[PDB]
Amino acid sequence: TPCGEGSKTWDRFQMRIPKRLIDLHSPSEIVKQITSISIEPGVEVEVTIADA
Amino acid sequence: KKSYTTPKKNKHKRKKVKLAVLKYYKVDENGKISRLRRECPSDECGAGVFMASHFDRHYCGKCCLTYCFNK
Amino acid sequence: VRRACYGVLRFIMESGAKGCEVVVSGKLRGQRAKSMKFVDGLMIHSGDPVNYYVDTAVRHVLLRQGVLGIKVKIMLPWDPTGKIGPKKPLPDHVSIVEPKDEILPTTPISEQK
RNA sequence: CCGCCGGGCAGCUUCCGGGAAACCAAAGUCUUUGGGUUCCGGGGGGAGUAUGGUUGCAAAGCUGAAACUUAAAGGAAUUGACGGAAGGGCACCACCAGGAGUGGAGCCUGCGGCUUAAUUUGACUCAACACGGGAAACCUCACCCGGCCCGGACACGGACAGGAUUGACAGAUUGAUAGCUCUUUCUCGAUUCCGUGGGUGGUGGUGCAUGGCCGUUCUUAGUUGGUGGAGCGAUUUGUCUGGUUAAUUCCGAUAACGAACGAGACUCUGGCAUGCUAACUAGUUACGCGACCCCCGAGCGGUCGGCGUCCCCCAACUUCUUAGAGGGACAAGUGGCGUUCAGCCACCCGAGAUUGAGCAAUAACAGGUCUGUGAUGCCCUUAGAUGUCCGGGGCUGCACGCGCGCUACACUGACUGGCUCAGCGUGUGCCUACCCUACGCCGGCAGGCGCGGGUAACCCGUUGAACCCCAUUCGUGAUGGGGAUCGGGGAUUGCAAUUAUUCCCCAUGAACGAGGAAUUCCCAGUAAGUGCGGGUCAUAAGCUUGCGUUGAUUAAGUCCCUGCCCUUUGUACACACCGCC
Ligand SMILES: [Mg+2]
Ligand SMILES: [Mg+2]
Ligand SMILES: [Mg+2]
Repeated sequence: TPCGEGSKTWDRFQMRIPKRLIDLHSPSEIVKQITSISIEPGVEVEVTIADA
Repeated sequence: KKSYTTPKKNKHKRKKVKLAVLKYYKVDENGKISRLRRECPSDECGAGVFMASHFDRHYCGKCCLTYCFNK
Repeated sequence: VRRACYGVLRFIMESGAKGCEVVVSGKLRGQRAKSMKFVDGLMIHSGDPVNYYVDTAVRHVLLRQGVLGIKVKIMLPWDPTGKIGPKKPLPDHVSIVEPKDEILPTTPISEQK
């Protein structure tokens, strides 16, 4: 309900967010190949350097 | 609702006075200007800044309108 | 209203729609509010299916009088051929591919290759 | 018994033909108008009245006006819709069988009222009442007692200079260091000011001027068309006697046949998956156990039981964790029952055909919403402004009334030791100034003061909880339950808490010993208790929405009340019985 009234019904607004992650060992080619390809839809990609 | 009676004391919207202001400038014989009365301490109001006699007030008007004292 | 929304409804079907509807709620040449609804073809009105099949769209319209609502609600026939239409089946709908061949009882015989 | 015949009482059936229609061998032969003849109606009432006449013992009978008023009254059939009609069917917003309560007390806050300057205000059965996310000091906020401020767009007019008054540091004041105003004047300097039209807002007005969004009739089974078939035609069948079904869902009888929306299918979810893909942002698992390792403990010692760690890892793995692909469960088998169809019931293997929501048609309703909307019609109002605010105040006020909550009434319990089991979340560093919190001291405590991790599956955080569970008091005393109302301190948030902000520490220490008339809630991991998150948050919840946790009794059917679906029927109702009269 906008405003007050009517028998009290609510909605149950949901958004999921699954995280995958993949470890690897490479140079600055294989990272910059594999990351820039396979992009496109609503997908965020992080790239950690090493360990921390 | 109510309809506003108003205690009969219809408050004044006031004019800031008319005033030509700059006639009182002592030109003693040839061209030279300086009278004396009370002064303000401000920077943009540099030394020339000038004061008064009212029912009390006195004010200084020269950091454009920034800075009137309390006298 | 009349000639216009038909002009729309005509179009959207002719374009290539499974079905469609238009609603023009609001005051309509009278101090009272009417609500008008001109409909055509097929339309599913429940399920998840609705979510990725109908193309709902509300828009107001502010006129020299007051305010109407448009509601266009088109049904997409990408069920036939999206290219791979998402799911394609409305889940109700099953397509049984037909016997095709299944010829010959005959006497036995053999062959070699 | 079987025929025929006349004239009698009657029946069915039909596209004669009639018939407004219902119907009618006759109401048939009627614009294709008249076989004979009798009576008799001309909108409704007034009125079958008044008056007159007559008959009668009289009730009364027969004959029988008008003024006036009146727009329909009426008839036949249609859908409605309601029956204190009838069959069928169904809902725990229904009942049964109960428990839990609720309705009683105190307290909370919701409204009503009174009171009050003000207690702004929307919301009025149900589908108004901890609802407007409505837990409000200040803001909120609109509202009152004031009081400031202008943020008067825009244009159109008016104002070159003896500078249009842009903008003014000590006092009179004022609340204010509001030049907002009463002299003084010292600068920006083309702004300014004053008209006119016109805006611009307005948590002003109107939700019967509207959009959207919502609520609901109503998670109830319903709704619709193409072609047929019926009706001159509105309409009607298809859309249904019965069995079935959560469900016009199905099969079948079947002037219908095959279709469409709703239901169903779907999505999310919730549970079987030593089956797969894996995972230092899970777990890890158990190792291998290589250890530290202290007798942590067993044991003379070998050896072992075990938390912790020393880990790391170039173990190994997914046994639980996680989340991807999968599978499965599908009335699937067998035995009843069943028109032996549609299915129903029981049992087998096993999750037995139903784990729980969201989505939800046609069509509605002055439901609610203009105060969620820079959605807004028109209206008001428009500078002294209902434009925006500062300060305060109110929204909290109190002889009464109702509404949702909590806590109790105690000993299956009360307070006194202790042991010890999560889940969904949540978190900083965020659109304008602001968290989550681990571990040190200090203090009783609120807390305080130290310091640490944390875009988080890492840090909080083996989320170390309450009931619960276990260890002692107490003895049925309004008692140690209960725990209101006040006395006094101390912290914290906040610029500020007076109008106890919130918290702590003291201190007082109430009614209630099971609730009068009523009435909602629901069947399985269900009611109840029980904390805990989230939402609300500077401060903060007795609010909701989720989450486990502990976990019952009982129905497993019926329509007995209330209310819903179809069918048949009646209906002077169609503002639909809360009607009409
Ligand atoms: Mg006749
Ligand atoms: Mg005739
Ligand atoms: Mg007449």
